[PDB]
Amino acid sequence: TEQFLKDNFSLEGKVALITGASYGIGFSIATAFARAGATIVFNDIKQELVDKGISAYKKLGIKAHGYVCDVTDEDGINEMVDKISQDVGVIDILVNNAGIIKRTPMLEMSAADFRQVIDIDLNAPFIVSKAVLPGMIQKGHGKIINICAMMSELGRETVAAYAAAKGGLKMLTKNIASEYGSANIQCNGIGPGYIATPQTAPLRERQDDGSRHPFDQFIIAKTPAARWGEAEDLGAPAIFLASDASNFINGHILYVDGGILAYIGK
Amino acid sequence: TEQFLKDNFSLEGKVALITGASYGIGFSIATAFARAGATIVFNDIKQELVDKGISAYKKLGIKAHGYVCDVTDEDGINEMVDKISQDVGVIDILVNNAGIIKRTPMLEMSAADFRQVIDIDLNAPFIVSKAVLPGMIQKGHGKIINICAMMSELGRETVAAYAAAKGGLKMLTKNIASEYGSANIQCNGIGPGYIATPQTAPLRERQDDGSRHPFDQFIIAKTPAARWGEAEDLGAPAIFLASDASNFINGHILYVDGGILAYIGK
Amino acid sequence: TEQFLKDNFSLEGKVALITGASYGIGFSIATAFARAGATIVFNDIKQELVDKGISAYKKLGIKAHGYVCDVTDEDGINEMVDKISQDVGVIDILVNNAGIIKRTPMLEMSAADFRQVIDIDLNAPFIVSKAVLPGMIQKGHGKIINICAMMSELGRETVAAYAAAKGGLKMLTKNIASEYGSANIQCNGIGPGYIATPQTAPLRERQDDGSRHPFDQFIIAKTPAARWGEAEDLGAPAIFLASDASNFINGHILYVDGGILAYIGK
Amino acid sequence: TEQFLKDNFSLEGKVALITGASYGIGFSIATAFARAGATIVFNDIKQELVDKGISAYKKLGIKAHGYVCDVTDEDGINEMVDKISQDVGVIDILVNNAGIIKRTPMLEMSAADFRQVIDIDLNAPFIVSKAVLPGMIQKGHGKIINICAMMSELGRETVAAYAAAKGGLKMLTKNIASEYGSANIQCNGIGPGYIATPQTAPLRERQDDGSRHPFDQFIIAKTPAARWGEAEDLGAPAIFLASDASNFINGHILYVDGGILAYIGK
Repeated sequence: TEQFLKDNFSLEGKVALITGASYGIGFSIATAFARAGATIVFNDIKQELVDKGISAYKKLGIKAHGYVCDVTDEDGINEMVDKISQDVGVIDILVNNAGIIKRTPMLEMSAADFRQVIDIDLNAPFIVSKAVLPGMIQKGHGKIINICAMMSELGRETVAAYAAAKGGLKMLTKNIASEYGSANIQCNGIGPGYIATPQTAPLRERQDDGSRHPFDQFIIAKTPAARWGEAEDLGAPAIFLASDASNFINGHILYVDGGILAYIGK
Repeated sequence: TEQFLKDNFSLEGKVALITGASYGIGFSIATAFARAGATIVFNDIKQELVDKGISAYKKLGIKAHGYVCDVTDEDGINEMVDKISQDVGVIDILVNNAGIIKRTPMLEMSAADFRQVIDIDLNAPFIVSKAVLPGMIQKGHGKIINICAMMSELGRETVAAYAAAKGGLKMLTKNIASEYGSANIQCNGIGPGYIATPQTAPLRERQDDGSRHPFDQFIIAKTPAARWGEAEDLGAPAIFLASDASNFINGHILYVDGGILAYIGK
Repeated sequence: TEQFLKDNFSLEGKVALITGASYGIGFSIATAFARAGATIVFNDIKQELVDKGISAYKKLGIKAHGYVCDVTDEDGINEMVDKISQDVGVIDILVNNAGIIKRTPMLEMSAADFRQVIDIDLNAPFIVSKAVLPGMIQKGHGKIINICAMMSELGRETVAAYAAAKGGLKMLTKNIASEYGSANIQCNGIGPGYIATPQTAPLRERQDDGSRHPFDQFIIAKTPAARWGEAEDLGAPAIFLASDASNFINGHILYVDGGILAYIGK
Repeated sequence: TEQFLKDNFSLEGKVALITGASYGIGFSIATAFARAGATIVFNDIKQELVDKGISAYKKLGIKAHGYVCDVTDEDGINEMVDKISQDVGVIDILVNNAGIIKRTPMLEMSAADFRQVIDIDLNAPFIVSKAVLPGMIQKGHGKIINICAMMSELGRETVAAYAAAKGGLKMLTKNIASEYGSANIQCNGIGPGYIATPQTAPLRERQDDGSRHPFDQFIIAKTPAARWGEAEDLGAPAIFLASDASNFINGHILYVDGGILAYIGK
């Protein structure tokens, strides 16, 4: 049964690009990919982080390829993509792990600032997808996986309209699946729930009487799983989405939330 | 055909409580109600606003009943409710127009602050509903209308978990409809789109070359209606929800958005 | 307050085409329209029905214009449309009330039969919409209302794929709203619940012991409204959708179901 | 990387009950489970089928345990369950593969017939779930997987109300996930698309000119994947749902549809 499990879930002989994965969530997702036989490629805006990245991967026994590129840089990404496509080879899997916009109150930011985020920052994951599609098509099999922002992510300002950008993960997932599914590309999403991170570690701090932090207690009650998400919880689900096992799954958002959205359906 | 239009859409001889409606959106919704024959009752946390309220209604030729109550005040609301029920009579229609929480970054606020918002602030619309149900049931017909925050509302911090409170409009709408529909109560919601307010008037400011503000231009492109919402757009829809015309409609969210959510469905 | 109620909800000086409305549901919807000041136009495949139609309308004190056309007839509908546009004038409101396909088991029907239903029968409401859009646009205001099949409709065979036709109400609603909302056309739907009809009157028959029919009892328990829908329940909601009151509502499915879909959300 | 792939996706030392899986879909799902190290248990209403079952499994090199039970038989299932729990041991995984009701037109069937389907036939998957929960809880880990009827399944009569039964997969999935997620049970669903079966093989028959059957051609156009589903496509997805890899996934419907639902979202 080793061969069966390998046939369906293995990522052997496949190049996987996971944007931003020099730490945190993208990182532990790439970690899981590597451990399933994938070749890891990732990026970040500045060199120091990339290095910290590779070091961190190495300590786990992973040879990662790390580049310096802004995901929002149009020409930059394309260069990074075909540069990967020689140094490392054809990208089989793209994990869009994009977000965390410069948090400037929508009334403080100038027209210049809007023009930027609307035209560039929000189109990032589309740019990166567009950059890697021609290859995947050539080779006859692609996996593009879009990771929605986790429900843990604090400080996000709700902007309903931004869901209508051509970038923007729920939209993008569905259009790429529709337009490019027939060239054997599967585009899907991960919807992470309340994933514990050091950022939200205060919201778990035990009280002076040793009772649970109020918010921590809310999350536990309202999550049927009765516990926070851990980054590791997204690992396997993401392989599944990157492996032959999900080849007839397209345009679907997989929610890794301990069933909280389902509790919101009673 | 005057009698027909009156039979289905009139709000004559019906008491309507619209929380917070001393200005802005709740105000223009109450304005429309009055003009359809309703009796207006509203509240606010402090007296000066209530007065400004009544003045504003009067100038339009509307006698409004204005009380001073915090929507979040448990005992306060109940008092306000039966006090209305003698001075003005049985509340037929409740318009929950609740939101705009003290915008303190979720990492700055203490456990005390969370304990408050989780247990009190988020349960407000449930408290106010609970306070007015026994009457509506007695009389044999209720309308509770929950107004989701408009897509125009800036500074809202996304907190997926808060949708699971028993207050919280999408949840509350569905439970009240389910539990109390058989006592002839119809609970539904309005989902306002990008409604122009003086707050977001900067986002409409014409540029130095006389071209459209970038964000303003986004909203127009992505809204099939090709224009922002105006408060007046919610008036009639809300009567409809408060009138005999919607008596076999329950647990439904009516979106007044110029079809932007539908564009997000391509 | 007569003028207010008229301004928002009246259908005066507006031509309304309601396909099939020579009896039943479309009929009582047209009945309500007329009573709100609309001019009624309707059709059917054969003359005898049309006549029965007009007679039925007349007895209620309504002058209806009745034509003979197959909704599926491409060239036929266009003729019927501009023929209406002279004899009666510009169609302001289109109510697509389309469905009830020849119930032949999907394995009994030949390729000829499929070719027909896929290419013609399912595109009907799109054909009729397409036929009336140029006028509505000219005049600067349209209402196209698509009436989903009621949950009462027995014998419907589930064919998930048919939702992907360009006809087909949920799809059509969203595309027309998106493409033509900016020419001030509002396209929306009614989703009728369990509407009592003489067809399903057996499912309400009291038992020999005077207890409720099992199915009748199911519907009452699972509908929060605790009763079946009546055709009349769709009347006002449909005006609302046809009146100035819903002008900033587009691409939305209004469910008139006594809150059963909401009970299915607990 | 064999140990990693085994840790997350293996079904070793786990008992899997897949109702009805003596042929067809449940069968190929069990086939895949076995090949991932699971122990297969299945049932059917009559002995001959069970035998045909075991034979079919054996030829593939699988020792299956086959019982005779009606899924709808209340007392019968419980017996079958604890009987399995000694002869085979604790059921770790339940795959509800329930449906295909006696297709009698809803107007032909008596109150007796309704009383049956409403109270018994529709509660089946709930009965079987209820029967296997106490064990899974004891052992500290359960997987209950509900397989929605495939979009391929012809002759299904649409009965919106039946979604409100406590059996009934979309409802059941969400309630079990909510109530029992905190005892470490993960309940989820598979939503199969247009899965090719010998039943619908006529709908794929090439025409006398060698062109594609009209319906076959529709499915290919409207499915972004551009091809029908095969039973094998549900195999891995179902393991994923049965394995440690999906432990923080609860109350979720996984659609294995080649992205057709997503095309219905444009």
